[PDB]
Amino acid sequence: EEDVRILGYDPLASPALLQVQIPATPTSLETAKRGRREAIDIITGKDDRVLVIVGPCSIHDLEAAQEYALRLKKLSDELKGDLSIIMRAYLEKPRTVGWKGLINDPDVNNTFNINKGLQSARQLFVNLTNIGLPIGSEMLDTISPQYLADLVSFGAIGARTTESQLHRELASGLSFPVGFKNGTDGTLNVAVDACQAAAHSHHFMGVTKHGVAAITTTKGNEHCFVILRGGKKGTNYDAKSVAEAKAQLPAGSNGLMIDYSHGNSNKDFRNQPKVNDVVCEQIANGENAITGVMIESNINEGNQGIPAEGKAGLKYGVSITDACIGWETTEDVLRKLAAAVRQRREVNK
Amino acid sequence: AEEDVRILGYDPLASPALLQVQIPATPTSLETAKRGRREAIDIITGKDDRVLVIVGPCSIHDLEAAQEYALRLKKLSDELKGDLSIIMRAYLEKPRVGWKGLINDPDVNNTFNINKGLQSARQLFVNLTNIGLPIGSEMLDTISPQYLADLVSFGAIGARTTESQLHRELASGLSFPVGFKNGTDGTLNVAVDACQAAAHSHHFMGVTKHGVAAITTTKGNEHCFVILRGGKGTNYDAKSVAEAKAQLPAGSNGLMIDYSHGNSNKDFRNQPKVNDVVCEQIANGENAITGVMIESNINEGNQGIPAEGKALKYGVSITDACIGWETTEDVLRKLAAAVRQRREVNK
Ligand SMILES: [Mn+2]
Repeated sequence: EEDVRILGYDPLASPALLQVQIPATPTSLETAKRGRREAIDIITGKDDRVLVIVGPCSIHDLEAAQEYALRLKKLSDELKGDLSIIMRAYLEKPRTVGWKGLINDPDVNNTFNINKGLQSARQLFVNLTNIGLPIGSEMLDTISPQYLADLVSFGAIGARTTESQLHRELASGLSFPVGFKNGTDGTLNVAVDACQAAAHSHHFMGVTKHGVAAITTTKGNEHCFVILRGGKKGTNYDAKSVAEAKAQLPAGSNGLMIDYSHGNSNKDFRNQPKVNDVVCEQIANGENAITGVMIESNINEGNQGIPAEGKAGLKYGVSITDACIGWETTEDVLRKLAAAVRQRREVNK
Repeated sequence: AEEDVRILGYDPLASPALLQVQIPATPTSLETAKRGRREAIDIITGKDDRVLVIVGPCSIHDLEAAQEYALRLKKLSDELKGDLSIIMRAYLEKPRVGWKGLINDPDVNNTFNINKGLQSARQLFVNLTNIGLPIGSEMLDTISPQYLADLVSFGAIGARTTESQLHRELASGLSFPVGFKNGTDGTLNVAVDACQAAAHSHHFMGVTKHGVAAITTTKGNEHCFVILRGGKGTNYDAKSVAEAKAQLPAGSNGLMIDYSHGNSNKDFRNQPKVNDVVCEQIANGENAITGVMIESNINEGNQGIPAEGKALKYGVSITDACIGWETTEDVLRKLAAAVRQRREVNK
């Protein structure tokens, strides 16, 4: 007696199969490799620029996500001297009611279609990296990465998974930098331990490119950093917290990342520009522990819901999960930030 | 196309179906597992006035010592079966800088041999359930359960994974009761939300009995309860259980109290104390307290692995500290009485 709570198994196209059906262009693969290099240099102290993971809370519209990417691309060219921008192309959010994500519900209609979900996911990632814009995503499980890893330049383990052994081992084998968010209870200890663990070699059970379960063995990831995203103990994007933080980072730690939205906003997306100001000062005055910022942005501000009128009737450019600043304001943030960096170069010059 | 740069390689892995044939479950084993699930379900849902007790080593690393313990616990289980419903602990590992647990380093010599690990794991579970003693284990990943689910009567999601979506969906499809431990920061909200989620139906990617990745769909598990194990302070006191019962939504199952970890704050000798403070609330008529987790062994304390390998002191855990057998015999006879006395207060 088992599976009594298992309604059934549906066939799942393997990674290898998907990687052929939706191939990565030479440009796409190049953009991904570049992003990883830049990201690595910045978090390890080799580059004085600031790593910026900015983009929608979650993509549900490949059309709108492509428009946004173009804009963000044209900008990244201009502020490339001070900011290395990776676009947020998260494929969901850890809901509890609400949507499931571009992979669980690609059609936004409670009609699960994982296979089509993975196709959209992969297609999307290819479309974005194809125009020369690196992308970052959240590492949900130990399988999804196999279908998209080749195109990702940055990966972030959510706040509710940083303590999870399973996600630490997963990070210890990813081919890019992985950011661990601090505990949902404001503490920074668990994220420091995640980075410690991901640095080691692990032996876990995963699936191959051919959809088969196998004993995986990782090398260890040394490009794991901490992301500050607030918590119960209050937001932590300020100098005082940044210092408490630096104080906890062990020997050989990488540069800290500060997520403007989420716990560092207190259910008010209009606080991101505020945080930017505070963080931009620390930077403008020689703070070199602050290496990257995480921004939840979009084409139009705010959030919304999934109307009774199916997907066909959803305000365009507007998130359907966490709320975010709109384009206009995003470019501001990125210009004061671009300055905070250009400045910083002197404080240390 | 840069990939697998941090992947040293993939080793072949015997599938669940394969393992289930190489190490078959006796008719007795399968019966013991089904019984335990029934009893556990009745107790946490309020249909039975007994107390569910998940007691046993912090983690098994010796199948021979684990078998001796099971015999003792079995006999005791017989004497106090009128009050307690005993489910032996069969954890393969502890919250990871030391031994990686039976599945990973089965030979206890820093070598990774997962296939032999799974064989020991499964063989063990069979040996235990084979003498009529139900077992409970921690649900590590979304694969290991496939190799052992058929023999497990109870499952617990650790404190470091209760917030993990992946483990909530996993629980929503297990064939037995799953206990969620409260956050490591003493809060009880995350565990209440885990239970909420596991109750729903989920669509995740898992592996079949044939080692293949497939889109799994769960029914939802309604036998998910909360376990109080302390945190940043403890929480087995009446003031804490009272604040807990608050947080549980209508129709929630009886809480479970862990006498160890955060509730024994840096010492195993703190379990007997926690048993009084819990036995009391039971005799005084507290009905939310449906079960307890006890970390015991054949001999007190823990230890480590010497310059020498698995020969280690006998009957002693090599991870978290345990109480001895005798202490365990008292602790359980005492918890038994508190159960009878609670039987009156309600009458
Ligand atoms: Mn978000």
